[PDB]
Amino acid sequence: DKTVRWCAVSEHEATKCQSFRDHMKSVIPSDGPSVACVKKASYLDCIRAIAANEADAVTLDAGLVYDAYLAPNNLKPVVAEFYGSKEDPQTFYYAVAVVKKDSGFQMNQLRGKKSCHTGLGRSAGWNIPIGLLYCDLPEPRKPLEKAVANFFSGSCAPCADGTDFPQLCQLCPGCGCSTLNQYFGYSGAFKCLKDGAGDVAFVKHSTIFENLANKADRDQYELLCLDNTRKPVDEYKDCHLAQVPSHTVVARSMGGKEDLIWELLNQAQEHFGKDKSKEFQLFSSPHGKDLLFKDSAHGFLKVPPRMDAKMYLGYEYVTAIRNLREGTCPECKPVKWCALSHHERLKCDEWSVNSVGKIECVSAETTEDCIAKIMNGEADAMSLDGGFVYIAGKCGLVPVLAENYNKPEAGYFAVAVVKKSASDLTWDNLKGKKSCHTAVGRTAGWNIPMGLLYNKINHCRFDEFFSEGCAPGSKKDSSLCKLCMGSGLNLCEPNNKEGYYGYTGAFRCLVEKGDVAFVKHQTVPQNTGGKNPDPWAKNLNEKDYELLCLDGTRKPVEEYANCHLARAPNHAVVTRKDKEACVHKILRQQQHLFGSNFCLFRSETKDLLFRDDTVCLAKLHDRNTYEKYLGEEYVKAVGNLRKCSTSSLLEACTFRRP
Ligand SMILES: [Yb+3]
Repeated sequence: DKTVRWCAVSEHEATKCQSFRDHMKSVIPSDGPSVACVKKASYLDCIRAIAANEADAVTLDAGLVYDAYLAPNNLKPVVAEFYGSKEDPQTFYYAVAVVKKDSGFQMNQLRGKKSCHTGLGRSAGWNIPIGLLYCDLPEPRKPLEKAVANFFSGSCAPCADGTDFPQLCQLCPGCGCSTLNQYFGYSGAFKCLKDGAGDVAFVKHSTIFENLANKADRDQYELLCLDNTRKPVDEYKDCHLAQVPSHTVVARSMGGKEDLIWELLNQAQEHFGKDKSKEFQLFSSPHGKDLLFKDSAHGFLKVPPRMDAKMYLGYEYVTAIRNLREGTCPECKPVKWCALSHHERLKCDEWSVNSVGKIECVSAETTEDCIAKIMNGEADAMSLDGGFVYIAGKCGLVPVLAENYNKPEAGYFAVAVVKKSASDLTWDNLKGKKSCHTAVGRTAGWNIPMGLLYNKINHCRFDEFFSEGCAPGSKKDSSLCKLCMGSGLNLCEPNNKEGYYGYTGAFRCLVEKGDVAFVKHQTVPQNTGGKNPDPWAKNLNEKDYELLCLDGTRKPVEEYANCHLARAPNHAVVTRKDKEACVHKILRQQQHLFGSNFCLFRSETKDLLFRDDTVCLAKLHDRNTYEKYLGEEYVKAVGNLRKCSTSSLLEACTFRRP
C-alpha cells in the first residue's frame, strides 16, 4: 500500500477525513495513494503518533510546527497551504511593529512606551514581540504579564489580568477580551495606535492596508525593524519581527513519506479543491469549520526539500518562541566560524585556541550547509565567493567585511583563457566549443562569463551552446559534465574530489581537454613555469596561453588588466544582521593580531577559511547588502542565470521570499 495516515484531532475532523478517504478512491487509480484516518486527542498527540510511525501527516500552526521539530519528534514541513490566489499565493504572514512617523524611537527603545496588542496569547500581537523582548524584560520575568507590565509604561493587552497588573489595561480598561473592546483584534490594536492611545501596535503586515485605504494616511506610519531602524509600512518584507507560515503539513524527517503526501494532496486539490464543485469539498464541511485544513485555503504548495523547520519558521520566529519556551537569558560572545573540511576545521581549531575562546568552530559538509547554519544561528560567520554571497543574501544574510588583495578594492579579474595554438577562438564566437568552469554559480567560473554570454543568446541552456565541458555542480547527465575527471560519485561534484573543480581545476581542464577556461587573472601565472609541480602543470609555459578580450581579439596572459571579461567582487565574510557589529569588531581585533607578518591569511593546504592572497579584511561602508556589494549588473546577470541553475538552498530561501 501507498497509504497516507492522516492525523485528525477531533471527531468532526475524523469524519471529514473518512469522507476524504472514500472520495479519493473514486479518482485515484489503485497503484496511486490512499488515505487512512487516525484520530487523536490533540495536535501534540498527533505529533507523537507521526513520530512513532503510527501516523504520517498532520497540518499545523507555526508554534506547533516548532514543537514538532523538537526532539524526540523531529518532524518537518512538507506541504504548505496557500491563501489569496493561484497567481499570487500567500503562504506566510509577517508580524510587524507599527509606529507613528516621527515618534522618534526604535525597537531597542520600547521600554517605557505605551503598547497596543491584539490580544494576550496571540502570535503577532503578543507571543512574538514579547518573545523577542523577553531578555529586555525586568527580573523576575515570571509571571510574564507582570514583567511586561513593568516594561511598557501602560498598554492595551486584551485578556490580560488587569486586576493584578492594571498597567496592561490602562489604554483599554478591563482588558476586554472581545470585540466589545474597541482595541481588540488586529484592527483593534491598530486603532489603539491610530487614535493616539499608544505608541506602538503589534500586528500583521496587512492590518494597516485593511484599515487605511489612502497612501497619504499610511505615510504617517512606519515599522520598527530589528536592526533598530525604521521603514515604510509597505516594506514589511525587509522590516518585520517574524515571518510566520499560516498552515503547514508536517511529516517525519526520515521515512517521510513526503513524496506520497504531496501526490495525495496535489490530486485532492485537482479534483476537490477550490471551485471544483463536487459534493465533497476539500476546504469545507457540513461537519464544521477549518477541519484538517483552513476553509480559507486555495490550495497546496510543495515545500522545497532542503527545508527543515528552523529554516521554514525563520531565525526571528524561532528566537521569539525559544525565549518563551526556555526562558533563558545571558549576562559580545564567541564568534562561531563555519569550516567546510578537515583541513579547514584544523586551522579553525588552532585559530580558536589562539584567540582565547573569542572564536569557536562549527563545521558542515558543504557551503550551503554552512550558510544554513549561519541563517539559523548554529554558526555565525564564514568567507564566501561572490556567488555564495548572492545566495547568502537571498537567504537574509549580509556581508560585513571584504577580503583585500592589493595594498576598499574594485576587485579581482575574470578572464577567459585559451591555448595559443588554437588561434581561431575569439570571445565573439565560442559556439560549439568545449568549456571549463570552476563551478556553476561561482563568480569567475560562471556568473560573469555566462552572464555576458546570456546577453548574446538570451537563454541560459549552455549545455546546448557549448558542445561539451566540465562545470562542476551541473546535472551529472549534462554535456557539461563530460570533460570532468572525478570517478564514480565524485564525477562533476563541486568539491576537491573532482580534479577539474576550482580555479586551478578549470585551468587543468583547459590544458588536458578544453578549448576555454573561465578563471581569474592569477590562475595561469601560478600554475605554469614549474610553480605548480604536479605532472599536468609542471612543464607548461604561460606564453602558450592567451586571454580572450571582449572585442574579439586576444592577448598574452600577463596583459590581463586590458583583457578581462569583467571585474570581480572580492570574496567576502557574511553573517546575520544581529551579529554584524560583533563580527565587524572581533575580526578587526584578530587581524591586527594574526594578519600580515599562527598566521590567519596563510594556510597549510591552500586557500583555507580565507583566500591566501588576503592581506586585510576591509570595511564595506554603504555596501553592506548583497545587492550593494555585488552591484546591480552582477545581480541582474545572476537573476537571468537562476532560470536554468538549481541550488536547493536558493530554492528554499526564495520559497520564503520570492
Ligand atoms: Yb571567486
